[PDB]
Amino acid sequence: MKSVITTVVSAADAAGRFPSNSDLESIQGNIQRSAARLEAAEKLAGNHEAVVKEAGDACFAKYAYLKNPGEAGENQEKINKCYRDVDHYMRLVNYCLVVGGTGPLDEWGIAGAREVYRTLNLPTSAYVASIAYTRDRLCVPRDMSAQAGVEFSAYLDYLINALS
Amino acid sequence: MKSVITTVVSAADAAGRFPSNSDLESIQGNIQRSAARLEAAEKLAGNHEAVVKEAGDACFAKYAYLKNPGEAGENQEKINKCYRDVDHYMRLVNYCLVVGGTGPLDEWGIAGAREVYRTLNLPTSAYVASIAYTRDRLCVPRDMSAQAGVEFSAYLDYLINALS
Amino acid sequence: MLDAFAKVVAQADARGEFLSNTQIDALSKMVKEGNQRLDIVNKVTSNASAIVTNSARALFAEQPQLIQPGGNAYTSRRMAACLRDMEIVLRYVSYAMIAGDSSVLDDRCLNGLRETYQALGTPGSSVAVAIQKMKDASVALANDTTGTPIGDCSSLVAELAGYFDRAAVSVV
Amino acid sequence: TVDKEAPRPELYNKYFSADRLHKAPEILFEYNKTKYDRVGVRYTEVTSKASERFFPKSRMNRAPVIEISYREGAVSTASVSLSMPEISGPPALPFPVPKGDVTTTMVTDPTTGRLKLEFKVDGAAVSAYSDPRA
Amino acid sequence: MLDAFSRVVVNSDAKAAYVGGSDLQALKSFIADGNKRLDAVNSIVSNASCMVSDAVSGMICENPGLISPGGNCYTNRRMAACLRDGEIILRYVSYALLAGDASVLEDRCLNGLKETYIALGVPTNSSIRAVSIMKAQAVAFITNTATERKMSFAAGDCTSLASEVASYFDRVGAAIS
Amino acid sequence: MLDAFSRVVVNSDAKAAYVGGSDLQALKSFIADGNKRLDAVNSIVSNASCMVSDAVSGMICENPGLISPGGNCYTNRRMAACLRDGEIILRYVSYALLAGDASVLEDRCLNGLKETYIALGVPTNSSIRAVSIMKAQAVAFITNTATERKMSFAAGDCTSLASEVASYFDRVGAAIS
Amino acid sequence: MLDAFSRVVVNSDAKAAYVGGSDLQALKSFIADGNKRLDAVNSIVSNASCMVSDAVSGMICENPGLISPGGNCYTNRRMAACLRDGEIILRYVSYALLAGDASVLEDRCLNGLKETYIALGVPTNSSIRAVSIMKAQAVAFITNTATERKMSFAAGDCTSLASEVASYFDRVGAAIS
Amino acid sequence: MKTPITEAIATADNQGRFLSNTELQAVNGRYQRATASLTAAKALTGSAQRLITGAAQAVYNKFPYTTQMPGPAYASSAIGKAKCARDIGYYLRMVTYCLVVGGTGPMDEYLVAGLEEINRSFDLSPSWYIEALQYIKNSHGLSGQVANEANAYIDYAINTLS
Ligand SMILES: C=CC1=C(C)[C@@H](Cc2[nH]c(/C=C3N=C(/C=C4\NC(=O)[C@H](C)[C@H]4CC)C(C)=C\3CCC(=O)O)c(CCC(=O)O)c2C)NC1=O
Ligand SMILES: C=CC1=C(C)[C@@H](Cc2[nH]c(/C=C3N=C(/C=C4\NC(=O)[C@H](C)[C@H]4CC)C(C)=C\3CCC(=O)O)c(CCC(=O)O)c2C)NC1=O
Ligand SMILES: C=CC1=C(C)[C@@H](Cc2[nH]c(/C=C3N=C(/C=C4\NC(=O)[C@H](C)[C@H]4CC)C(C)=C\3CCC(=O)O)c(CCC(=O)O)c2C)NC1=O
Ligand SMILES: C=CC1=C(C)[C@@H](Cc2[nH]c(/C=C3N=C(/C=C4\NC(=O)[C@H](C)[C@H]4CC)C(C)=C\3CCC(=O)O)c(CCC(=O)O)c2C)NC1=O
Ligand SMILES: C=CC1=C(C)[C@@H](Cc2[nH]c(/C=C3N=C(/C=C4\NC(=O)[C@H](C)[C@H]4CC)C(C)=C\3CCC(=O)O)c(CCC(=O)O)c2C)NC1=O
Ligand SMILES: C=CC1=C(C)[C@@H](Cc2[nH]c(/C=C3N=C(/C=C4\NC(=O)[C@H](C)[C@H]4CC)C(C)=C\3CCC(=O)O)c(CCC(=O)O)c2C)NC1=O
Ligand SMILES: C=CC1=C(C)[C@@H](Cc2[nH]c(/C=C3N=C(/C=C4\NC(=O)[C@H](C)[C@H]4CC)C(C)=C\3CCC(=O)O)c(CCC(=O)O)c2C)NC1=O
Ligand SMILES: C=CC1=C(C)[C@@H](Cc2[nH]c(/C=C3N=C(/C=C4\NC(=O)[C@H](C)[C@H]4CC)C(C)=C\3CCC(=O)O)c(CCC(=O)O)c2C)NC1=O
Ligand SMILES: C=CC1=C(C)[C@@H](Cc2[nH]c(/C=C3N=C(/C=C4\NC(=O)[C@H](C)[C@H]4CC)C(C)=C\3CCC(=O)O)c(CCC(=O)O)c2C)NC1=O
Ligand SMILES: C=CC1=C(C)[C@@H](Cc2[nH]c(/C=C3N=C(/C=C4\NC(=O)[C@H](C)[C@H]4CC)C(C)=C\3CCC(=O)O)c(CCC(=O)O)c2C)NC1=O
Ligand SMILES: C=CC1=C(C)[C@@H](Cc2[nH]c(/C=C3N=C(/C=C4\NC(=O)[C@H](C)[C@H]4CC)C(C)=C\3CCC(=O)O)c(CCC(=O)O)c2C)NC1=O
Ligand SMILES: C=CC1=C(C)[C@@H](Cc2[nH]c(/C=C3N=C(/C=C4\NC(=O)[C@H](C)[C@H]4CC)C(C)=C\3CCC(=O)O)c(CCC(=O)O)c2C)NC1=O
Ligand SMILES: C=CC1=C(C)[C@@H](Cc2[nH]c(/C=C3N=C(/C=C4\NC(=O)[C@H](C)[C@H]4CC)C(C)=C\3CCC(=O)O)c(CCC(=O)O)c2C)NC1=O
Ligand SMILES: CCC1=C(C)/C(=C/C2=NC(=C\c3[nH]c(/C=C4\NC(=O)[C@H](C)[C@H]4CC)c(C)c3CCC(=O)O)/C(CCC(=O)O)=C2C)NC1=O
Repeated sequence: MKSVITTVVSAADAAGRFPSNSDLESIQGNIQRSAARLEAAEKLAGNHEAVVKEAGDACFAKYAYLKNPGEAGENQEKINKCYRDVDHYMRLVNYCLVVGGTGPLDEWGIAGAREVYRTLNLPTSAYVASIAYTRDRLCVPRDMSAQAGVEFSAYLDYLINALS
Repeated sequence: MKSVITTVVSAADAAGRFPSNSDLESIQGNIQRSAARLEAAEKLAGNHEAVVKEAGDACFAKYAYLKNPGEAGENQEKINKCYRDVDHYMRLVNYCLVVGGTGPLDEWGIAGAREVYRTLNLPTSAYVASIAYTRDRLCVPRDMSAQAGVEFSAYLDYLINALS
Repeated sequence: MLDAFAKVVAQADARGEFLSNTQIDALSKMVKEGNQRLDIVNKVTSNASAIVTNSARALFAEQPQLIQPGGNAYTSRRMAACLRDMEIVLRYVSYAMIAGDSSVLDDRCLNGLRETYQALGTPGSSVAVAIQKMKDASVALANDTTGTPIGDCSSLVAELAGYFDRAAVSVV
Repeated sequence: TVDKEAPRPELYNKYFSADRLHKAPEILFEYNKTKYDRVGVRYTEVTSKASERFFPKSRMNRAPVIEISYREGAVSTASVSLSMPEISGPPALPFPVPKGDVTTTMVTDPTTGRLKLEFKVDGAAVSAYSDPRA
Repeated sequence: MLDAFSRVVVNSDAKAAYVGGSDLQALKSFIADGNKRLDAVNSIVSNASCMVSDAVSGMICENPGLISPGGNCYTNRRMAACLRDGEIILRYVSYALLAGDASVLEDRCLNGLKETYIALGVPTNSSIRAVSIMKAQAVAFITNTATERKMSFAAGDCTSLASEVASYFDRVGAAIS
Repeated sequence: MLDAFSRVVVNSDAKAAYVGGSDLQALKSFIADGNKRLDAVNSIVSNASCMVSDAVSGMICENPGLISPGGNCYTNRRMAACLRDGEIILRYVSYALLAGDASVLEDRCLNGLKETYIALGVPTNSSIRAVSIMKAQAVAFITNTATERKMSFAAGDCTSLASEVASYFDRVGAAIS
Repeated sequence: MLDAFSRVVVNSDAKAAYVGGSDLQALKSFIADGNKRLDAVNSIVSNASCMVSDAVSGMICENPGLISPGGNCYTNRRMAACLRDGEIILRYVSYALLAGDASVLEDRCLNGLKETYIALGVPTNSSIRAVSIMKAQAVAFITNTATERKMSFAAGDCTSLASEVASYFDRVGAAIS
Repeated sequence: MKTPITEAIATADNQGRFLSNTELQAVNGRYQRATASLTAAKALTGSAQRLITGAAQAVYNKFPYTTQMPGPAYASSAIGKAKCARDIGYYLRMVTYCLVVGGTGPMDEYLVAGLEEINRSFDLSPSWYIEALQYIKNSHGLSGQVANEANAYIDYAINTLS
């Protein structure tokens, strides 16, 4: 992981420094955001039954080739276990939205994914359109507010720009 | 130089990563800090020609033995070195108030300091006997603002832990 | 050398195509300001020895360690070569004022200027503070309302600052 | 460029001179609510064309263009814009041209490009005459 | 500089000249309601091309024998001359709005205007009909009461300068009466 | 916020304007089938430059007398003026598609164009042939039934908007007949 | 590495002064415009996979002699490296704009990449055609005038900021030159 | 590439001089032939499509052998004509580029520099090439001083091959 609170005390530990004023300054800007940042995850949790009911099958709605004989989304032990794995990705950003950092993505999911999914007979392009439909569905005042939505978008695209 | 910006990108160069969403609320931590920070810096420049005297005579109001023969403050061209050397310490304070870190202190004034004070027979605690008089002289709404006095006194805590 | 008209020639010669019509009405905006370019270069080079010697004099006042013996600009050989380079930047900035781009200033004068100074040992932070005197002595010279009629030339004085700060960040 | 057609018998010269003919003060305005707002007048020759009963010189060739940015399912960043500039047409029609004669063209945004056409096929410097003699 | 406004005109020569920002307030203190009056010209000259086209076509579509073969708005050199003729009387009434008097409009435009039109055969009953549409436009643009284009202005009344231009258009119609 | 659109088209000058995300929802709600209509104007103006280049060259391909010496597609300024007359009507019919009416089409573009063309020597039946290709080219782009190009769209029909431009292109051909 | 806040300190150091109110006036206006720059660089790094897509697949269609057998991007390691060599140099200018100073770009990469590249054999004119293809790719994103993806910002004018990332990328290309 | 601005600069630099009132007047005349040269190369792109192969047919109807000769260096078959929508379009491109800068800049280094080596060792004799743009100089559709400024750099390109 790396949040804002550990990344100052890790470079203070590699030189053995005391917590300086710049270390005292780096914590303050989380408080200006986490009034609006910690209330985006609670809308993300109560709607979590219906967003992957909308976007998790949208990448099956663009792709009927995922259900062929010898595929990943073909039958009920692997269709419903697709919804096993995709609601972890809703859960992973719910753990990134509360820490203020990019921590639990590459703690748990982003870490070495190109040698996971090059074995499992999985394209990475199926993983694209599930969150690519999720991100452009954001209109501003209903799921978000103005200053809340400036960084929930930044957690939508951070997994997009990592694995691709 | 140690600042509030040098921790952000030298970690991100060691991470091999972009500036994420995590890296920029030290910069929101910067601008909430930097409004009432720099009011302390220009207020020091409107007084400092007396302040390095009025804290500078206090170490001669504490340790009168320096004016003896054979000592460091024995004559007038050596006493104006002692006001040269104390103005250059308080010239690095307002540099340290601009950058928001401690880097100008820890390269030009602290790094290599205590190896030359021994060899030139200068007392390592008469300097911190002087800027201790800089620390109690604050009455916080009058000289500073109500929050800016603590963020100025926190750099007086750094340099008396550098010589002691 | 290249001026602003020579930009979009070479910005379309490797592209291959002809000059498109949506670019050149911005370039025929530039000839409306062609008469407010040539007064302004005439404002700089008429006072071209009063911006140099008034800012070298205010450089050695604040920094007495350059004219002290053993300093960099001590002798009469190295004083004349300090006033030489203070006027050289005043030429190549005003060359970039009349042309419309930076690309004669940072190709004939700033391409290795700080690495000239690291080899010779001159303080490269201190040539920037002489240039920023000459920035303030010329931007405030090119806002007089004598000699020209009045009117808003606020767009063209930011270009004169923008090459004076380009020599302020070239030499450090 | 000399359409002497005003029949024009010389019976207008005692009331309107030749130098002071079809010349009127045109007033200019740099009115942008700014400190450099100038008013000016200038006194030039007045010309007109016969088309301007219905298409005057301010409304001459000004048609409302539409630019639409739209990715698929991206209505939160999709936008419409509207302007009417002095709109010029596309580049000109070519020669009649015979059994082909490498039909020309031009396309794209940055620059005009332009290729070479052999009626559909676009040869354009591949050097088909490649015959060394060993 | 009101004389140097006139010295664009009276030396019969094509130049360009302006008035700067410090030179504006000398004219604005001198000319009463100059913030209204510079708005009054700028309401006209921003639509000076459209003012002549509704004026000449309302003269055409009410008097349809003018575009006949034999009519005086045939033979497209003669049509373009009539569109030029409505422009010069629009700029001279706009400069009369700026200068505040019609005394530069009377000698430069209206003097000799009467018998120079029967010199060429202009139907002057159509010409009084042509300038009356421009009288209806200029009271719509200055009062911001045009039926299709409203413009942004400072809030207030402009009924004196509406009547002054409508006085100044009547000197054009009485010159060809 | 169509008043904000109509004030762009009434000011008779060059002025850029654009719509943010809130007012686009006011655009999509005020105009019916706005998900369909804004697709239909985008399918034309993405390929509007090839539509004017094909159709008047198809007018050359059926009427070859226009590029004769003495024809009206000779003297390449006049050839480009036919291309300039090609591009204005496509921007005007797309705004007539977008507003849902032809009331902006009649006054700004179709008023007096027949009298303009017979005074300029323009062969108006040749332009009827050029604009009938435009009625076929706009329908094949709205229905996405073009032979050489196929753009991605949402599923469904657009035959109301495919028939609406045939109402709009016949208004141009009735205006110049 | 230099900061712009550090830039006024060494300005005030060989001068041996304190910090006055005079040079302080640049930096206090830099604070309130800090959020506008903070609204810029988040969209530079989040569309970076597209900017390294069009870095190398765009430069190879305008010189395809490197995918030829014998070229300098022929094998699938040099195909892999050219995808990798461009995604570090826009990572460095994302660091460089937050400090504001180009010296962090100079000491880390722009001191000596030119001397490697003629011993690594790659051509520099191919590189600056691939440098400048990210230049206009960058300046669309800061202004929100990009075509296929339009992102969330506020409303204003960052053309002082949009020249600054164009003030970096020419010196990216001039370093290889 | 020698812009008339850039030799006011380069003949103020080899003497080591500030930009005096001598070279300030030469860039004023570049601002005086600005508008009368910028309508030329704008509208020459507006009528460019006729001028490429309408000038090519003014060579084959002058020279019938160029379609009839057996050789690689002619427009006889269908591959030589595709070079002939390219190799005389370069002459039409740089005459637009000279009217941007107001001087004879881009064709002095891109076109004319080292040209007899290209001509003699391909046998591409310029008796076609002079008549390739001789159709352009009289059928451009331009009048006034816009004609004479557009015809100013055409016959500089004539005399460099003649
Ligand atoms: C956790 C984050 C989160 C979101 C982003 C939304 C996404 C979302 N929107 C809707 C459902 C809806 N969403 C919108 C609003 C919008 N739809 C769009 O396509 C526009 C871009 C946007 C603003 C105009 C509307 C109008 C509906 C009802 C009609 C519909 O189904 O689209 C639904 C179905 C259930 C519901 O009503 O909530 C979902 C999951 N909901 C969430 O829980
Ligand atoms: C860049 C930042 C910077 C500094 C922090 C100072 C630090 C400093 N002080 C002194 C040097 C000195 N400093 C003192 C100062 C003191 N002795 C006393 O009796 C008091 C305790 C105290 C003053 C209150 C004296 C007396 C000398 C002279 C040493 C000598 O006589 O040999 C020197 C040696 C060179 C010299 O003599 O000037 C240096 C480097 N100078 C700098 O340039
Ligand atoms: C830049 C920072 C800065 C400061 C820290 C003070 C430091 C300082 N104090 C005084 C002068 C004074 N300063 C104080 C202030 C105080 N005395 C106390 O006992 C309290 C601790 C404190 C707040 C009540 C008082 C009461 C005087 C008058 C004389 C004295 O007692 O020193 C003076 C002389 C000129 C003046 O009055 O301004 C200076 C420079 N001033 C500054 O400009
Ligand atoms: C050979 C040398 C040479 C020059 C330097 C220029 C000088 C010059 N400037 C102006 C004319 C002018 N010049 C200015 C310029 C300025 N006003 C300011 O407040 C700024 C300080 C300054 C810009 C640097 C303005 C505002 C005008 C009047 C507006 C206008 O040009 O239309 C005129 C009158 C003709 C005209 O209006 O264009 C001339 C000859 N021309 C030359 O031939
Ligand atoms: C100094 C001020 C000044 C003017 C006011 C006009 C006045 C004016 N108008 C025309 C000339 C003309 N004026 C008109 C105008 C009209 N005829 C009509 O039927 C309509 C009523 C009306 C237009 C709406 C026409 C049609 C001609 C040309 C007549 C012809 O050439 O046969 C001439 C030509 C004779 C000559 O050139 O000497 C002059 C001086 N021109 C000026 O220089
Ligand atoms: C706002 C309203 C508006 C329009 C509808 C267009 C229409 C338009 N076209 C031309 C002008 C022209 N229009 C054409 C067009 C054509 N001739 C043909 O033989 C083809 C059939 C057709 C092209 C396909 C030509 C050739 C000219 C040139 C005549 C000239 O330049 O004098 C003119 C100028 C006529 C004049 O000066 O009076 C106008 C107003 N432009 C506008 O501003
Ligand atoms: C076919 C027959 C035919 C007509 C009967 C006239 C139509 C016409 N329009 C106006 C009247 C007007 N005409 C305009 C002019 C314009 N309005 C704008 O929004 C544009 C900016 C500008 C060019 C169109 C204005 C501002 C008025 C006054 C407002 C009004 O009453 O309509 C008048 C004078 C008022 C009156 O009715 O007495 C007439 C007669 N034009 C014709 O062609
Ligand atoms: C440089 C060019 C230049 C101009 C174009 C004018 C423009 C102008 N007019 C007014 C100000 C005004 N303008 C008008 C005019 C009008 N209001 C109406 O309701 C009518 C539509 C219209 C009549 C024509 C009025 C009534 C005022 C307020 C009174 C006044 O200041 O004159 C103001 C001051 C506005 C303010 O700050 O509140 C300005 C800048 N002045 C200039 O210096
Ligand atoms: C901001 C700009 C903007 C646009 C460009 C449109 C674009 C647009 N149209 C539709 C949605 C649609 N779009 C079309 C249109 C078409 N389908 C076809 O097969 C025809 C080729 C074409 C007509 C020309 C239809 C028929 C629908 C579904 C019904 C509807 O929503 O109107 C959708 C939603 C797609 C979905 O449900 O996933 C979008 C984004 N709307 C906008 O807000
Ligand atoms: C030499 C003589 C010559 C012609 C007679 C015409 C040939 C021509 N093409 C189209 C018809 C068309 N032309 C286009 C235009 C285009 N298609 C695209 O994919 C591009 C985007 C764009 C420029 C090429 C379209 C979309 C159609 C309708 C679909 C089709 O028939 O192709 C039509 C109208 C349909 C009809 O009534 O037949 C005609 C007459 N072009 C010529 O050159
Ligand atoms: C040679 C083969 C070839 C390609 C590989 C593509 C690639 C490509 N894209 C652009 C041009 C561009 N490319 C982008 C990049 C993107 N747009 C977005 O919004 C996405 C988030 C992002 C990833 C795709 C942008 C923003 C522009 C500028 C155009 C614009 O959108 O305004 C350019 C022009 C830049 C230049 O050369 O100067 C090229 C060559 N086009 C081609 O002709
Ligand atoms: C600061 C950023 C930064 C870099 C750029 C690289 C610098 C760099 N690039 C390459 C190496 C390379 N870089 C490229 C890329 C390119 N060559 C071209 O012809 C194109 C112009 C361009 C793509 C846009 C290629 C093709 C190689 C060759 C790999 C090889 O030789 O095996 C190597 C050799 C790697 C090795 O030997 O292991 C190094 C050190 N490192 C860094 O830290
Ligand atoms: C948590 C992550 C995080 C961010 C994403 C930024 C978010 C951010 N952006 C702006 C605010 C802004 N950002 C822009 C920038 C732009 N507008 C444009 O028209 C251009 C497209 C673009 C770049 C030129 C402008 C013009 C403002 C308003 C001015 C301002 O108050 O800063 C503001 C200040 C006002 C507000 O509270 O909204 C903030 C906090 N800061 C953060 O802490
Ligand atoms: C073509 C344009 C051009 C540039 C860009 C240039 C840079 C340049 N500056 C030089 C020297 C110098 N430059 C300086 C100037 C300074 N040092 C300081 O400490 C001051 C801060 C500053 C003066 C204000 C000095 C003192 C020398 C050394 C002269 C010598 O050693 O002889 C030298 C060594 C040769 C010499 O002039 O003696 C070069 C090449 N020379 C050029 O001809």
